[PDB]
Amino acid sequence: EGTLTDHERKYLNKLIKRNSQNLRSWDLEEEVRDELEDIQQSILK
Amino acid sequence: KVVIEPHRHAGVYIARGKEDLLVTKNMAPGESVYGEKRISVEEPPTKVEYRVWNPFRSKLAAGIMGGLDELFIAPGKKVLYLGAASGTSVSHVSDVVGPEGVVYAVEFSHRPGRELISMAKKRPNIIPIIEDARHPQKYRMLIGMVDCVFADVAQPDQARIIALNSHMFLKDQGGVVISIKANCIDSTVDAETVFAREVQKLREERIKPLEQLTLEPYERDHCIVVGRYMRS
Amino acid sequence: MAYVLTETSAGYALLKASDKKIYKSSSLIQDLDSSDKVLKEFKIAAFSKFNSAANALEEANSIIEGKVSSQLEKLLEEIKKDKKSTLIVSETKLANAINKLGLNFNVVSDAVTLDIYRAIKEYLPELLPGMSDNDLSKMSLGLAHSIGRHKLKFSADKVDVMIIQAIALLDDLDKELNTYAMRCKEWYGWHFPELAKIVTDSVAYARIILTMGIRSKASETDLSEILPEEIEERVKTAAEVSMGTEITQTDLDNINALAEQIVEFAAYREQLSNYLSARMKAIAPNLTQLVGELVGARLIAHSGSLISLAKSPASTIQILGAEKALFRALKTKHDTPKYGLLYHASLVGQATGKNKGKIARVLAAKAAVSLRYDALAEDRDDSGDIGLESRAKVENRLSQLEGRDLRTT
Amino acid sequence: TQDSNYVRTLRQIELKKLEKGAKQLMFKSSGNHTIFVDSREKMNEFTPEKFFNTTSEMVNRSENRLTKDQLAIMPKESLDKKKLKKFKQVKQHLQRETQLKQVQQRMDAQRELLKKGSKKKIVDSSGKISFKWKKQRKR
Amino acid sequence: KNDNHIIQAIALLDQLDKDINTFAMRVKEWYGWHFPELAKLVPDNYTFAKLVLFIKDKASLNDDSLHDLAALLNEDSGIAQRVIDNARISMGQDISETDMENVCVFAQRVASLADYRRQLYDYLCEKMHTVAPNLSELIGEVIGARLISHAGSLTNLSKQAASTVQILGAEKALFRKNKGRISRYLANKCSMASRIDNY
Amino acid sequence: NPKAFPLADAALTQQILDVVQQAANLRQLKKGANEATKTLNRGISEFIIMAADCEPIEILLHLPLLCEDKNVPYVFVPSRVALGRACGVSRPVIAASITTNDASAIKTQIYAVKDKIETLL
RNA sequence: GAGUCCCAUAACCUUUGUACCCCAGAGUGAGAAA
RNA sequence: GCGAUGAUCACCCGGGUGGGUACAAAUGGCAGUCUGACAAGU
Repeated sequence: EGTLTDHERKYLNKLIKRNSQNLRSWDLEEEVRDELEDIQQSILK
Repeated sequence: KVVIEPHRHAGVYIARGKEDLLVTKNMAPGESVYGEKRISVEEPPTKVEYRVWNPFRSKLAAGIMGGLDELFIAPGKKVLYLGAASGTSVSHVSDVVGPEGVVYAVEFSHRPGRELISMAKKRPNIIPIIEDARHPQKYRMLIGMVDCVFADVAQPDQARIIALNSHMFLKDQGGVVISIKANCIDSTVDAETVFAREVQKLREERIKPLEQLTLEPYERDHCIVVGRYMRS
Repeated sequence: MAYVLTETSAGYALLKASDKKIYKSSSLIQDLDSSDKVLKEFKIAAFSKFNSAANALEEANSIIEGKVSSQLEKLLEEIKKDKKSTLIVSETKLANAINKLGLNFNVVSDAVTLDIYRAIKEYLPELLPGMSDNDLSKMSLGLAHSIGRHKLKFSADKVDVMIIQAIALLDDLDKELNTYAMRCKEWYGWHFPELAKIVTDSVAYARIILTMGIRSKASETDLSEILPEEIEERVKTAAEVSMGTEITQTDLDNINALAEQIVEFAAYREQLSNYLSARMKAIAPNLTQLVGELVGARLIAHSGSLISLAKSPASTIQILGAEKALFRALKTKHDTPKYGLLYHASLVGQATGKNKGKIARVLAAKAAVSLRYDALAEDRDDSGDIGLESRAKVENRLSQLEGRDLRTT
Repeated sequence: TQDSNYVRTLRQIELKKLEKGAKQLMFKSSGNHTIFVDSREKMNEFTPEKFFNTTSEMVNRSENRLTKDQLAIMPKESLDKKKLKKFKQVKQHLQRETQLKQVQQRMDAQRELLKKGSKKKIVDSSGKISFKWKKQRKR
Repeated sequence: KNDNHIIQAIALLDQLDKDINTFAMRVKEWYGWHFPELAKLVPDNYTFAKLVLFIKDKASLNDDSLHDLAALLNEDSGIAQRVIDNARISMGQDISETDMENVCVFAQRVASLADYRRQLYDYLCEKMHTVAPNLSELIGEVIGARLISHAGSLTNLSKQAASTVQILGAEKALFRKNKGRISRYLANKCSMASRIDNY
Repeated sequence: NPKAFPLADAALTQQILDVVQQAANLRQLKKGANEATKTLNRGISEFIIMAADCEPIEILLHLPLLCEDKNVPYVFVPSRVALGRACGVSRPVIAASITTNDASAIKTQIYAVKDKIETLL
């Protein structure tokens, strides 16, 4: 009903942070992507 | 163990882990339609078998990795699938809709058709219709209403086929997902300009486009256009 | 009055529309958005349900062709009582066909009506009472397969999976019939161990037990039908001087049941053999004329499907059944086999010496041609003409190949 | 001839390995994703987070962009070097397949010389050596 | 005194069960093509052979036929009503009369093996009592028959020491920490019964 | 011969048979149905040419199915005798395949016809 | 031109399911309970 | 109210992992279906 309090708007936003940092670990770093992307194009071509 | 996780679209899962792949739950456990790998994971614990979805084989799968915002295919919906060469892509759609949903598979060629019939027995929710999609009045009896109309027909006059079937079978505010191959329509001009025409053609046919996605690197000069059917 | 013709996998639904010119109103989308409005506007006139699937396929094909079925005629016959009524029909072709019947109906098919069929069929399960959504969705699945088989021209006499099961089954029968025979030698052997050395045929061995149960019976029992003269006297003499011990009727009755089981297993193995021949004579007869049913059946099974074998080049069909020696030879840089599974073909047997290698190449190449006509022919006749012509060319090639003599004359 | 058989067999084995290996991996999409908006003002104010209803970093993840609603024991660096290895393995499969192809072509070119016919050696400025057969029909 | 009958009937009882299972599995597939659902409805393979013998072609559906197949097994499971409904509606492709002929004849074959196997199982039980009543009573007719087969003859079994007899049936757990004690205790008593039977 | 499809017109058939003859001289041509079927499996075929006049035409109807799976262009020429003379053999050849070789001296001509065959398909 | 004849109608390895096991073997050979 | 007719003799948190024997299944792996224009007669 859009009746969020400020506290309600704070607890939910932590979850968004919480699960994101969790999926960040499975979403993975940027550096290995740099080598991984170079290997990827080689296979596709 | 592989950690199966949910995905933005309902009925789709990613077996995240060391080897990460797009995955759908198997409607008919213990067999693979076209030799894809199968993964089963225990959940409280009961093992539920899954099937791998290969982007290079199914264009609908190639759309997912692109990050299509809205797919009108979701569990418990009636879907009309045009251009059912075989069960390479239909089986996965049947998995997403689930037992409550149904899939109306339409194909023309005889030889692939017999393969499609060979699968439909294993999947009760799939209703195979071997007929030409250019004359929808033929199979009007065998098809209910459908929340989405997904088309892979690689024809120069595909836009007409979508309009005819959509006028007859698609609900208002329903889904329309189209796969376009720029080479088949016009090879002279770049792949972008062909797509812009196909978007314009749909609009004249009372279909409002929502988003457009190119399918590289999975295939070259292909794009998926997602639109909604505004009859009003 | 306004009528709407609706086609369903359940059957034909007729709907009287309250307003005669519903098809002429431009707000139909709004009028028919809800089940109640559709129910209020449309009322069932006559519903004749589809009694059986066979009727359903016949009725459906009529719709595809646009012909008026008798079922459609009879349900339409009832509503004649209304003079000057309008019929709303989904497709022009069916409307024209109904218009030819001369009924007292003004048949209408227009783009405006598409709204009405859209609304009605959206709320059809609610519109039709007693039929749930699951039942309708199911019966469509059965009807779709029934029409799908007809359009594909699926025929019960042209499924290769029966070959694959039959040949796999036939091999098992031979082993199981073998083992039961080895023992029926042993088990009745305890009573009379001399039989097997004289008679080796299992069915011959079993039939002996049935005719005579005990060495005592050997004197008056006649084995002429089972054994020739010189053999039958042998068991008679061996009967009296036997080393084995007497057995009870309880043992004999049970050994008879095994013996009765051997002959039944022999008879059915023949029955399966003839049945496999009949199947191979209808699914790929051009192959049967050339290679033979037994070798023909094994070829289909090994590739896993008639189509898959068709796509194989002639070479692979030559060495189909000897992958082990082949792929071992290829990796170790040694000469490769020649024959594979075709060695048991009759024509290769007739050849001699190195001619067998050449005939295998000739027979395999002609095997592919006869096969690709069986698998990929649309209107193939059940005659085997192509194979017979192929058989002649192989027979001629064998003659000149064999007619040659290496030795100088 | 036997050398050609042996080399071709190894090449076929690796094509199947490469085909199986490619299926196991997943490759991130790289394509434009246009969005259509009716009003020019909606266009100017467009922001990916608002349209997708996600945190900003989740927008850039193409495969699994989760709307904020859904968001509400192996060391990863080790899991990485293994994933990179799995990709490193498939390219080595592609390379060994390609090398076996070149070896198999040159060997075929030689076997054509061994066979009967009339041929001329033509040398390019680059030094490439090729053989052109005369236009004589085979009996 | 002869016990070779016991050694040989047991070698049939297992072989029949292997074949009756295998052939019945093939009846399942062949009739599965014409109508896969019934394989799910009646898991019991023997009943399936009998039920297939009656419902040859699924198109044949009558209330009288429903009563007949209702008589087969029991309607408590509800399969009798299920089969008619699924019979009316299924994806099973119809097979030829010749193909139907083999399924029933092949199904008829599986029936005979089961019926003979049952008749044999009675014969072994009868013979075990007459040959080795002590051993049969102690552990059982079938198990005692197996033990005689392992040792090779009732005479050989008696000649063996108690410790050897325990390991003679230790690969199939014929006689079977407190659990171990009863096995060894039972192992001796088997040797005791065997000696009485043999001599 | 309705099953033979696509069927090259008079103008195109000349260009194909020109590439075939050039291919044969450089030993870049595989002759016959059974050789062509292999090169599809090994994936070294630029495109396949076919003889519509073959009786029974089915003996080469397996190749179109393989071509669709592997995405290899194909085309039918009206006469088998002509194709044989084009290849450089004494006998009727009902099907032929041009092997892939990116270093070949006639690569450009092969692609030009391949582009036209794709269009026709 | 060219190994059917070392069962590709197969062997071995991996996964799943079922039924069991976590003692010694030419087993030991007088304790156990209190 | 005993016994020579036979006494005695792996891991982790009530639960989960590790190992071992036999049987069945796998469209799971090893695993990739030979060459390709001359031959025979006078």
